[PDB]
Amino acid sequence: AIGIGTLIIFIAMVLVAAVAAAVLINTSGFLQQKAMATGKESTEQVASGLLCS
Amino acid sequence: AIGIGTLIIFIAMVLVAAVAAAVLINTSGFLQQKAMATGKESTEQVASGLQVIR
Repeated sequence: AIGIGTLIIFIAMVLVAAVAAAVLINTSGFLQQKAMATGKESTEQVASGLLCS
Repeated sequence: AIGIGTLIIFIAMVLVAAVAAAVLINTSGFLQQKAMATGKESTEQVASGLQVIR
């Protein structure tokens, strides 16, 4: 009797961990974009300019 | 299930990192004005004066 249930709830544990992992993976992706963008943009700003002759 | 907590603590971690970032942005603002003014003022001081002709 006991065995049956153990299997079923095991399935849920798997799926719930999977769903949580998805958040972390995705979010890391979402941040990767903006992280890079900010650095490149900021550098180009500080480095560039014009000078009156 | 372990996943549940992992989610919840992430929410916290983000929020704390936000607050930490904020103080630097704010402080940089405060310092900006104070610095700029100090330079301007000091410059005008050295540059200016009067001379007795006769």
